[PDB]
Amino acid sequence: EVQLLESGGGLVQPGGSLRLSCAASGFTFSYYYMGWVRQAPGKGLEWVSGISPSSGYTYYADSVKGRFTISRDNSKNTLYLQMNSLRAEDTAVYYCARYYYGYYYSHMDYWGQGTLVTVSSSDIQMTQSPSSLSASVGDRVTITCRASQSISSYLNWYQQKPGKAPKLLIYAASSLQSGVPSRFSGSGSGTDFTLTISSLQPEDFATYYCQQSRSGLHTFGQGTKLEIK
Amino acid sequence: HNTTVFQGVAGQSLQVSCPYDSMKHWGRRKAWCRQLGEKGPCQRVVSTHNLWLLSFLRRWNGSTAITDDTLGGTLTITLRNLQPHDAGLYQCQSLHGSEADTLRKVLVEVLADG
Repeated sequence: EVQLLESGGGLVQPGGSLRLSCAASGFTFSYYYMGWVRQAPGKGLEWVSGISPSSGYTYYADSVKGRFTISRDNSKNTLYLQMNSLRAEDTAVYYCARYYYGYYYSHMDYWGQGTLVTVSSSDIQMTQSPSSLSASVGDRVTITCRASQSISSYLNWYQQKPGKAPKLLIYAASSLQSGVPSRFSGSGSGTDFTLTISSLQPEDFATYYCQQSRSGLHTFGQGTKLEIK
Repeated sequence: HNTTVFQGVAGQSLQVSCPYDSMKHWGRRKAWCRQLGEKGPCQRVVSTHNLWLLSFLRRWNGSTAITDDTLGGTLTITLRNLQPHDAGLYQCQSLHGSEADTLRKVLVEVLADG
């Protein structure tokens, strides 16, 4: 089976340096694109960086460009993320994720459980209209997601239970990921997309994010809290 | 039926060859689709000529060209001017009626000028 084991987190003073390591096993590491996604404590997901199998293409976010350095060693099946000049803005829980075949138009199907980093003492935006939504068991919930520009039909939906790594539900606008139950469904094209759950379940109460996948910066959405009414 | 990796420098033409049995796939058209996930879809990028007798004629579609040799049994795919957004999993398909058989899984890698 696939395992994404992360390490290298802890406390650090402002201006310090850390080196996050993500050991991988179960898949041909030299085939897939890799990427980092951090989540601030009590906030939404933020796409950090990404890398190519041959390490020739390195994509960084604007907030972490110049200070972070993503790298990989296919001979040891490990993904690295050198973090320098650590400001107080970088305090988040970093997640290790692997891309399905490709980078553009692709999706993060496998995630690591995450490591905590605490700093102690073609740009498209994604906006989800329902920030806080409350529904009961068996209701019909429909979360939306608007893009800044045309992103075709390459959008992903992720489910993140409180205290665990996010899991992939819908990819490529409307495709159901293997293992996801048939209750989830997606739709939309261009700039307006919707995530629909037919009948909710006790395990469906979590946070849902939408991620665009047309440019080199696969930015996430602001998030949608879905709990009991 | 595992995957075969085809890597090419970005900016140059990548040639992906898909051999097949010329006797088994006689009278069958060929297609080149892009697989976006484990559950599909394999969106058809380009297919051979509508008439199987003219499979040698190149059929262009964007930056992807396809040509087939029905006698020698060789399907040649050409990704003219490689781009980083062309990387991913693809399929060589042999079309017969309503069904479609997979000839070879292809993983396109893009190298930044190695």
